[PDB]
Amino acid sequence: AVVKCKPTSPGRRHVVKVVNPELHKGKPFAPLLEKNSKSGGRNNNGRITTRHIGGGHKQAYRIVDFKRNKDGIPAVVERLEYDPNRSANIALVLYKDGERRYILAPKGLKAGDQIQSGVDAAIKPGNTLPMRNIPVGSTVHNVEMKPGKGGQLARSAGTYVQIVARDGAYVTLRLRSGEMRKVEADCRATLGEVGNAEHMLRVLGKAGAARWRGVRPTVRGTAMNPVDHPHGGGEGRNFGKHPVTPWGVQTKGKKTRSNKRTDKFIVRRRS
Amino acid sequence: MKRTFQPSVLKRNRSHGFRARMATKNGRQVLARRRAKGRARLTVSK
Amino acid sequence: MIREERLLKVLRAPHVSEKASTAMEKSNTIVLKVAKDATKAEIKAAVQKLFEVEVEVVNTLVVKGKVKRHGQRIGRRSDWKKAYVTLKEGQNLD
RNA sequence: AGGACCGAACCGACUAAUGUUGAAAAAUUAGCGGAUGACUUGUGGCUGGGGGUGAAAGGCCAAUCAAACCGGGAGAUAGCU
RNA sequence: GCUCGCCGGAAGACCAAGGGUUCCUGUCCAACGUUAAUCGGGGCAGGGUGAGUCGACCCCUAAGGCGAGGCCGAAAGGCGUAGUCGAUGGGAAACAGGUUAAUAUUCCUGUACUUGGUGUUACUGCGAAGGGGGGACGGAGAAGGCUAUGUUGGCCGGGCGACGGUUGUCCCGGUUUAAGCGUGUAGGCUGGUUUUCCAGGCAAAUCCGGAAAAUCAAGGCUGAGGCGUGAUGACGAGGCACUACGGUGCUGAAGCAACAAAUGCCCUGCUUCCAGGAAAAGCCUCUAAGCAUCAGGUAACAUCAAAUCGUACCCCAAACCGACACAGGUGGUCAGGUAGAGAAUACCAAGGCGCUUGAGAGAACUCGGGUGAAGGAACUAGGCAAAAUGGUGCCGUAACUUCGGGAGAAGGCACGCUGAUAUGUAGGUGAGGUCCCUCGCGGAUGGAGCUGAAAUCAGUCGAAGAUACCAGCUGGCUGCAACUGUUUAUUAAAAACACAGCACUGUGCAAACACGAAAGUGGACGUAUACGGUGUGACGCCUGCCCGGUGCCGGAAGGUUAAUU
Ligand SMILES: [Mg+2]
Ligand SMILES: [Mg+2]
Ligand SMILES: [Mg+2]
Ligand SMILES: [Mg+2]
Ligand SMILES: [Mg+2]
Ligand SMILES: [Mg+2]
Ligand SMILES: [Mg+2]
Ligand SMILES: [Mg+2]
Ligand SMILES: [Mg+2]
Ligand SMILES: [Mg+2]
Ligand SMILES: [Mg+2]
Ligand SMILES: [Mg+2]
Ligand SMILES: [Mg+2]
Ligand SMILES: [Mg+2]
Ligand SMILES: [Mg+2]
Ligand SMILES: [Mg+2]
Ligand SMILES: [Mg+2]
Ligand SMILES: [Mg+2]
Ligand SMILES: [Mg+2]
Ligand SMILES: [Mg+2]
Ligand SMILES: [Mg+2]
Ligand SMILES: [Mg+2]
Ligand SMILES: [Mg+2]
Ligand SMILES: [Mg+2]
Ligand SMILES: [Mg+2]
Ligand SMILES: [Mg+2]
Ligand SMILES: [Mg+2]
Ligand SMILES: [Mg+2]
Ligand SMILES: [Mg+2]
Ligand SMILES: [Mg+2]
Ligand SMILES: [Mg+2]
Ligand SMILES: [Mg+2]
Ligand SMILES: [Mg+2]
Ligand SMILES: [Mg+2]
Ligand SMILES: [Mg+2]
Ligand SMILES: [Mg+2]
Ligand SMILES: [Mg+2]
Ligand SMILES: [Mg+2]
Ligand SMILES: [Mg+2]
Ligand SMILES: [Mg+2]
Ligand SMILES: [Mg+2]
Ligand SMILES: [Mg+2]
Ligand SMILES: [Mg+2]
Ligand SMILES: [Mg+2]
Ligand SMILES: [Mg+2]
Ligand SMILES: [Mg+2]
Ligand SMILES: [Mg+2]
Ligand SMILES: [Mg+2]
Ligand SMILES: [Mg+2]
Ligand SMILES: [Mg+2]
Ligand SMILES: [Mg+2]
Ligand SMILES: [Mg+2]
Ligand SMILES: [Mg+2]
Ligand SMILES: [Mg+2]
Ligand SMILES: [Mg+2]
Ligand SMILES: [Mg+2]
Ligand SMILES: [Mg+2]
Ligand SMILES: [Mg+2]
Ligand SMILES: [Mg+2]
Ligand SMILES: [Mg+2]
Ligand SMILES: [Mg+2]
Ligand SMILES: [Mg+2]
Ligand SMILES: [Mg+2]
Ligand SMILES: [Mg+2]
Ligand SMILES: [Mg+2]
Ligand SMILES: [Mg+2]
Ligand SMILES: [Mg+2]
Ligand SMILES: [Mg+2]
Ligand SMILES: [Mg+2]
Repeated sequence: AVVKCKPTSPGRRHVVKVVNPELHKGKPFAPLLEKNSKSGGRNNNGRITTRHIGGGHKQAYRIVDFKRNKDGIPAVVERLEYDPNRSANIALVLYKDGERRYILAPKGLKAGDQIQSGVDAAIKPGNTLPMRNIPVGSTVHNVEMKPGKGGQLARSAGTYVQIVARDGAYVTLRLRSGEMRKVEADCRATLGEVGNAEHMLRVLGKAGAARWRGVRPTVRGTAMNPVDHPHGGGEGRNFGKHPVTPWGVQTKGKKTRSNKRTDKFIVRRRS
Repeated sequence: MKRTFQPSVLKRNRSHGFRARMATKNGRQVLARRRAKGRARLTVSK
Repeated sequence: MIREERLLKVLRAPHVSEKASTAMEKSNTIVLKVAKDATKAEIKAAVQKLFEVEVEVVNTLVVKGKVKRHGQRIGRRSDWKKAYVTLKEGQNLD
């Protein structure tokens, strides 16, 4: 649930927590963990390639299963867990054969729930099956774009995709953006919405919170000198130019999709 | 006042020492130049 | 097994000094100048063969050379290895 | 509980007088701000010059910065002194 | 040498880094030392650094570096796989005393430990580049148990006072002892043991994981400290022999108890929070290829082994970074007493220093301080600077408010010492005795002794009792920025930047975008509740009209329009 924190200090006043009690209070499943060091938004050349990334808390990498290939073995959900690497919550499941995996926790899922991957599997939340097997009109998440690859669409805290149509070897998805997109019908998909839907109701409430999430501050181009950004300079507050990136490209409105290889799959762009 | 030079031997060696110089082409060139000049101490190496 | 030839080369001199004398008298320990490359075992071997005397143990150390000035010109003395060699109880050395 | 409060260490640098061929090429003494954090600090690492880095002052990049230093083109050119 | 003064969370002690002989001894005083110098971190000579257990090396890895092939690139070269390097992190082992002019966990004395071989007898499934476990981990908070350490008493040794008193409830000193081995406690974690099966752990697995079934409620792991031993020893106040006045040799009493007590240890624990908290080896275990009655494994016992390099000295400084013997800078560890909340402050201990020019004088003026009649901001751009306020407890406290605040609002009262309450209370601690007992570091009862606030009443001294040091000035109206933060190293700390929040806009994943002739990398092991860019800047009430201009978005009928032909 969302919880507005009492204003016992400024910087706590405007804080709203999203507190789920059903998460595992404990150390995560250590076999599925692995190291994940921070970039600082800097590439192999050592240059900053993406501004405003830096610091934040140490995090392990939970190895989430997005491919979801244990066909026919029924799994049972052991627990829901906090993943620092994503807006969703993950769920530690236990297959009948003794293997454990992390998956994206879907909306209704909780400890004890049984889930299943495969063509044969029951059309119920958390179950995973090819989109030719999934009924049209259903909400799905963790959608593969290429068969066998692993789920790429609808992974974020409260997302889901609608299967609007199945026309032969393809199905048309209504993506969360509003883009309608053709996808091969043999591509896999998990039933239902992804879990942590009140994630968006959280409000950080202070500068420090942002920092804790590894986000360094962002300086406004207009606050700079002309040598630094296109918006810089001016005595007092001036801004007599069309908005643009730090590299001079228009920012308010100018479209930047150039991919002519996948234009065929996009049925309708978002609006 | 913390002045600019704050010595550290390992750091010095890694930065400027013989092996570092050797490692790259420009470093090698520098060494060669030094040799030509007649430098007694070819590198920072003690 | 150290070579005879090697052994002969190892041991450079006896070291005369107050401390050395004291060591000799009290602790039955002789203070030698040895080759800088000479390991402890080798030194011991040399002692046993060349002085005919049982060795309890050898402690070594490296003495660093002093920097001196002969007139205007600066110059460093050589480093050299000192060895305290402790002889077994009752071993009297000439 | 807290980018909560008072306050030493620690980090800073608002006022003052002193110094200004200094004790010091930015310090002093007296007060002053922060002091569980967007904190501070050791060791090592990475980013290189129209390049880096910048909670943005054209700041900082070895007492050097509206384009570092070293060497070279080079005895640049100087209707000027 | 005797006084005096200063530091004492340091101006003391021990290290790292850095330096590199500055250490110690003798000797010399030209230069160096802001003066003299017999002295010196100066000159010259000699001496000095001892390790299986400390550190490096070594084994393991992090960020990152290099990188066979490889991919990419006019050349140079870039990126990167296998790998291999890389500590600031993980990995076996030593303590006490004694000694040098100068080293010591390194020498000596005592008492220990480790992991390797080799050989043994005893046994008999061993075996990895692989599987599993483990190592292995955050912040804050709270205690409880402890010790370091200190205080008092007892004990032991010495003392009987340069001036009134001082054979006592008097004075001074000491009262120390390790690792190791054994015990396995306060306490923490977990249900164990056996059997059967199984699409999992790249193959196999007797291991792990998962299913069942049986049976027993104690099983195991962890763990400070204490106690015992170690120790008939060592050390020991000071006494006693020699004396090159440096010291050397002999000798040696007591060596207990209580209370207080860490920020250290149990604790890598527990509780809790969200921001969700390295890796790999050593270590344990499982098997595969294999070998097969051999090796290898564990078992004690014997023996051999542990090389190499560092070890002086300075290390908040006269030895390092600052040109200087420079008011500067410099990470870690140690942390006594009285007062105190305290690592603040004051005075002291241990220990270390008086800052390498002195001597006079006692003008103006300058610096740093003290006090000041009457007035009290009249000063001045401005109360700048000074002055003042300043503690604990209790009473009391407005507007306004986002209901948290405002607030330590404001303002007041009490405060010492003595006695009594109470030859020391409330509390804390807790010995004998007595009882129980699955027997121990056990449980009950018991209260000796020890420690010990706070209050009330009564008296009492002073001008003054938070007496020194230490230690808020307060209130009223108002601009700006919500707030904590950041910034021009060295004339600007702000109203500037940032900020949570808001909006627009791009981006469907080989994402947009960015760094790269490219390969590739970041974005992100993220996927539209996400990421980028732009503006605005908490919260509240809001955010009007204009698309002609310039941009952007969409359109494509016509006009115009490149290479090409
Ligand atoms: Mg951003
Ligand atoms: Mg923003
Ligand atoms: Mg901004
Ligand atoms: Mg500006
Ligand atoms: Mg421009
Ligand atoms: Mg203007
Ligand atoms: Mg205008
Ligand atoms: Mg040695
Ligand atoms: Mg605070
Ligand atoms: Mg404060
Ligand atoms: Mg600053
Ligand atoms: Mg000051
Ligand atoms: Mg340039
Ligand atoms: Mg400007
Ligand atoms: Mg500079
Ligand atoms: Mg230029
Ligand atoms: Mg020319
Ligand atoms: Mg010229
Ligand atoms: Mg004093
Ligand atoms: Mg010298
Ligand atoms: Mg000396
Ligand atoms: Mg001398
Ligand atoms: Mg002189
Ligand atoms: Mg003279
Ligand atoms: Mg000298
Ligand atoms: Mg020895
Ligand atoms: Mg060791
Ligand atoms: Mg690497
Ligand atoms: Mg490479
Ligand atoms: Mg190659
Ligand atoms: Mg290695
Ligand atoms: Mg290390
Ligand atoms: Mg180590
Ligand atoms: Mg010494
Ligand atoms: Mg393993
Ligand atoms: Mg913690
Ligand atoms: Mg004690
Ligand atoms: Mg003790
Ligand atoms: Mg008297
Ligand atoms: Mg008298
Ligand atoms: Mg006494
Ligand atoms: Mg013991
Ligand atoms: Mg030493
Ligand atoms: Mg000191
Ligand atoms: Mg001086
Ligand atoms: Mg100094
Ligand atoms: Mg104290
Ligand atoms: Mg003090
Ligand atoms: Mg002086
Ligand atoms: Mg005067
Ligand atoms: Mg005054
Ligand atoms: Mg007056
Ligand atoms: Mg008077
Ligand atoms: Mg008056
Ligand atoms: Mg006037
Ligand atoms: Mg006036
Ligand atoms: Mg003032
Ligand atoms: Mg004052
Ligand atoms: Mg006004
Ligand atoms: Mg502000
Ligand atoms: Mg800063
Ligand atoms: Mg400034
Ligand atoms: Mg200033
Ligand atoms: Mg990519
Ligand atoms: Mg603004
Ligand atoms: Mg408007
Ligand atoms: Mg328009
Ligand atoms: Mg129009
Ligand atoms: Mg157009």
